Amino acid sequence: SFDPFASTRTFNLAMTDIGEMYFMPPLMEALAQRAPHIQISTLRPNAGNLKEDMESGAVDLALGLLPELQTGFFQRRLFRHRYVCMFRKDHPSAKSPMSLKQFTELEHVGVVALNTGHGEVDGLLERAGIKRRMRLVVPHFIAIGPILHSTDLIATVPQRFAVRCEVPFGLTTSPHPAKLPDIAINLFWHAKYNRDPGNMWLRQLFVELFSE
Amino acid sequence: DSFDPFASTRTFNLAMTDIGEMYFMPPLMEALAQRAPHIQISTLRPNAGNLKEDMESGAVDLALGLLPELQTGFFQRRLFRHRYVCMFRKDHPSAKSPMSLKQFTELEHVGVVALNTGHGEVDGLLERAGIKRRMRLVVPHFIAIGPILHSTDLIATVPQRFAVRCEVPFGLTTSPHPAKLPDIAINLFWHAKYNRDPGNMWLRQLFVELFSE
Repeated sequence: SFDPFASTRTFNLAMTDIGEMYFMPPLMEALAQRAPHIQISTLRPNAGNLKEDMESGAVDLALGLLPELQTGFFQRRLFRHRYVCMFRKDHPSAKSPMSLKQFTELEHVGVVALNTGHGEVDGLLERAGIKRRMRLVVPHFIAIGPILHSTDLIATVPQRFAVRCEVPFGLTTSPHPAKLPDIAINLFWHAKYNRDPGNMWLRQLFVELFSE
Repeated sequence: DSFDPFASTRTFNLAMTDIGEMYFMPPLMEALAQRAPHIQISTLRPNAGNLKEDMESGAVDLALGLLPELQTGFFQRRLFRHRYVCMFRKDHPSAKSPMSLKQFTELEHVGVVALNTGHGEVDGLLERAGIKRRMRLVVPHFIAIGPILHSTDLIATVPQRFAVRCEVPFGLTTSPHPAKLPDIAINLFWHAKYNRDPGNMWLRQLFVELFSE
């Protein structure tokens, strides 16, 4: 059985940096009263062999868009968030909602976001004929907040990311002028642990906390 | 090979960590908008590929961080040293400053693995001092540390330059570290084959000017 309160067990959760920045604060909040003695540890999906690890029990849950997890895996879609345009509050030019015209007038900071749901936007936009001035290109999102705060660069980020960054770095978000598809976040677990007490508990909590 | 900042459309490739990226880029991009408007910057992880072979070939112009691996054939410039500190939210009910070594072991922690970096040697340093922290949460990198501390009572061991980028934005505060940890020497790197490369020298000196304490 599983006693969430008395549990000393450790859960290993695979997620991206966007998902980690979004899920972790609220989860650690909820676990404070529900499961004060358990331990959480996170990894990047790409960090190794997600497939083979979730199956052996090394990874308990995976989060994000993971087309590679098909056979042997259940998935419970949590929500969708769309792409927004982020720039600093007191930007001299930027307006909201930003027009597609100004979007290409301004300079950008682009996240490669290689091998995630967000690495797709770069080609989606260059195929749409939308040419940008990437003054800067970084692999991940850790510095997007600070960079937008000190410059006149604009960025295309997941709306969940802006949720965590708007107030802290004094930024404004705009509905994305481009026709960008929604990015779906799913809850993944292996069939082997479909009826494992612990796994059902944690994944039910994720649903309770983050399901739209 | 001539380099003219005002009209150059060149692309420099910079290797740095998540912390370095967060610390260096904002001031850098702010400076370039006024000095090198048309050049492009691209960052990568030092651990993502063959940094040595990349810097020799010229696919990577500069490297920032610890990088004890780069020795012969690499020029090196010190920028600054900074220490580890305890970071907790400003309205934390227990945490004080300076935090005692006793309280440090009674509060619940959020640890960063920081694998294959200097910041990943911390956990072992504390263990060997007999300090067994309550590791309630462990994450691979630093990105979420700010938000996590903002909404919890967890405390974190973090590089001072990182805490600086987080204190005001996330309503946090720091304490000098109760434990004996060394400080962190952040250096600038460039291969020998580009000591006389004007474009490389130029950007190189901008780092010295902007970042050397």
